[PDB]
Amino acid sequence: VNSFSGYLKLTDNVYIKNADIVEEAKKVKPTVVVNAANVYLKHGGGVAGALNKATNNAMQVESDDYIATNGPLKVGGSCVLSGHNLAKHCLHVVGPNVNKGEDIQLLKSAYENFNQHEVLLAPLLSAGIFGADPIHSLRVCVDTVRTNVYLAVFDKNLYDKLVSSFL
Ligand SMILES: O=C(O)Cc1ccc(CNC(=O)c2ccnc3ccsc23)cc1
Repeated sequence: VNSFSGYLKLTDNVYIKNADIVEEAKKVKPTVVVNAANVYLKHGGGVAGALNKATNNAMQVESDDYIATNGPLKVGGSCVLSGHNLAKHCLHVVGPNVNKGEDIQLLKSAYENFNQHEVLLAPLLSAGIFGADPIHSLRVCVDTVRTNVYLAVFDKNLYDKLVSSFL
């Protein structure tokens, strides 16, 4: 038993809710919240900008030190950093950005990072401003992630569409 509430169960291990991932993280304080990161960990907008804003920019300060030491992530890759006031840890995962021409097949590689964590609160990778089809992203999630994932979908209209079209 865990503390996530109000989720619809899609499969053995995937759950979904219409929620703002920032407020969901603030209440649950999960072990892992996933950020929709880019390779530079520049958290300017979308999920990343909202998560970073909720940390009062501490996420960005930590991220800048990470990049200065390690260089950029790979598309499809990830790193574990602090969750600040939102979670124990933040798993920064880089899905392909269709608005940058990145290969959508890298979406499966991105979701594989979730398997290193037993339970996660996460957004749909490559959705929103990353320009992928959220329905495809949900399918890849279900077919790739084997650990327990609680998906937060900010847009109520989108949430209803993902549920109604789920196979
Ligand atoms: O919700 C988030 O977590 C981030 C986010 C993703 C997408 C949109 C735009 N809406 C849609 O793409 C959309 C809305 C309703 N039906 C469909 C069907 C195929 S796409 C689609 C806004 C926010």
